[PDB]
Amino acid sequence: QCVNLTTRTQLPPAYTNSFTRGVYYPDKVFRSSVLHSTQDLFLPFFSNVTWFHAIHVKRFDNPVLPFNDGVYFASTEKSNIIRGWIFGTTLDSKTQSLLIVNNATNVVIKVCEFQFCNDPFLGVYYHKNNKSWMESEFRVYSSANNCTFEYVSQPFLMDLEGKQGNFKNLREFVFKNIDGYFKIYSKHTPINLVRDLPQGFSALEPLVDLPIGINITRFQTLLALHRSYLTPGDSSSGWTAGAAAYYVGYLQPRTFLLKYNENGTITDAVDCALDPLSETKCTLKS
Amino acid sequence: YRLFRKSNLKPFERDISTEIYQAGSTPCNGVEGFNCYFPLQSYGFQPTNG
Amino acid sequence: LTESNKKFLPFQQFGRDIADTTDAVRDPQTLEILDITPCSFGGVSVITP
Ligand SMILES: C=CC1=C(C)/C(=C/c2[nH]c(/C=C3N=C(/C=C4\NC(=O)C(C)=C4C=C)C(C)=C\3CCC(=O)O)c(CCC(=O)O)c2C)NC1=O
Ligand SMILES: *[C@@H]1O[C@H](CO)[C@@H](O[C@@H]2O[C@H](CO)[C@@H](O)[C@H](O)[C@H]2NC(C)=O)[C@H](O)[C@H]1NC(C)=O
Ligand SMILES: *[C@@H]1O[C@H](CO)[C@@H](O)[C@H](O)[C@H]1NC(C)=O
Ligand SMILES: *[C@@H]1O[C@H](CO)[C@@H](O)[C@H](O)[C@H]1NC(C)=O
Ligand SMILES: *[C@@H]1O[C@H](CO)[C@@H](O)[C@H](O)[C@H]1NC(C)=O
Repeated sequence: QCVNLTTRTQLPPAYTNSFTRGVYYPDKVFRSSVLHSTQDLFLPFFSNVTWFHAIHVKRFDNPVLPFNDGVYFASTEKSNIIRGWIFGTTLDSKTQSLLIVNNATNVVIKVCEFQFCNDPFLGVYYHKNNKSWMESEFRVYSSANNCTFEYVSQPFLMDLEGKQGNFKNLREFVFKNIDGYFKIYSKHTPINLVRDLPQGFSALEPLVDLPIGINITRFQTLLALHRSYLTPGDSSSGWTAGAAAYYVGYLQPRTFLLKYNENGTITDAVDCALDPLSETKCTLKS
Repeated sequence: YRLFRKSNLKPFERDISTEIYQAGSTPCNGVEGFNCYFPLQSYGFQPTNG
Repeated sequence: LTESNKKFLPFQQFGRDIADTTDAVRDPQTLEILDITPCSFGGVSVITP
């Protein structure tokens, strides 16, 4: 049932600076009022991260990206356009590919030999009769066989309705595959910020430990489409896209000095070897 | 069991794929032939076996 | 084992000090946090002719 997208205006890849982002709890041990030195795969401080922006003003971007030793993913949202991820190597039914989708009524995680389309997408439809939206186009894969892992969460619903203004929700994730465990860390935070990554510090909690055993080298995001009477044409052109954005960074094996406060919340961190001053701070544990 | 693979696995990695293994220098276009073996082989377990 | 005010996250079961010994545990029967303080403490000196 898939369909290629045609009315695209191409641009050079945008970039922004990751301002103290990419910190997650390295383990499940409670610590407080302590400076703890740990080495793990972290997003380097002040690093450069690729910025893609879904907008219509039509410019939207869901390329296949490398999964270099784990990925930092972040997005700014107002209407839940970003709903999922695809992870694998060839994404063409020859190997197993991890699919995470939030289709408004069920978060679904599967590891299966999916035959993916050239441009996977979801789609929501404007109703002029009543002020209500619904999800009606599901098109990520054409087939699924030799399916191995499957999880479906509880049923639910969420407001996929179009909002306007300034973005409201920053949703940060860390995705790593260690010895067959696909570890997902995440943090949700309210924001009032329109264009770039907010500056600040927020630690990412573990969320999971999916045993998949999948050799992952590339990934792709999944964007939903607004289709409305204001959008004429066939399925390949008759659409618009809500405004949102996402950022992609890559993790590297780094030593961090992590500050746990009296409540056990990580409130600051130093990326050792970032620069001579950070090395000094690491040496003095302060 | 799998007898031919381009590389070793990672720990707890699963590789259920069944594409043709190119032992030779020539592509095999996913057909069985010389230097183009199937990677999957099986055991013949018999009650009289060692 | 004493009462504590350490607000453990749902995924945390044990707390530790810098020396890595256990500070507190979450009781598996009643979801409360208990501090672990070693009993032995203080010094003893012997004065003798
Ligand atoms: C895609 C996989 C996916 C993950 C990993 C996920 C994690 C996740 N999202 C949550 C909240 C939530 N998650 C969403 C939606 C999203 N949040 C996101 O990061 C994304 C990509 C969406 C989809 C657009 C919303 C709307 C809430 C509730 C926010 C509220 O309280 O209003 C919760 C808390 C559930 C609870 O209340 O107990 C979890 C565990 N949700 C998902 O759909
Ligand atoms: C995981 O997948 C990657 C990509 O398919 C494998 O790396 C490829 O290995 C072949 C071996 O002939 C090379 O020709 C390709 O150039 C490699 N590509 C990349 C991107 O590295 C990798 O070997 C796989 N890992 C395992 C354990 O099977
Ligand atoms: C990486 O970030 C720096 C910021 O200092 C930027 O100048 C550079 O162009 C970025 N990389 C690419 C490939 O653009
Ligand atoms: C720790 O939690 C308490 C809740 O009792 C709160 O009052 C206090 O401000 C918190 N500390 C920090 C640093 O947020
Ligand atoms: C038995 O388990 C329940 C948890 O469902 C707990 O509330 C209860 O305290 C346990 N029993 C005892 C004696 O603690």
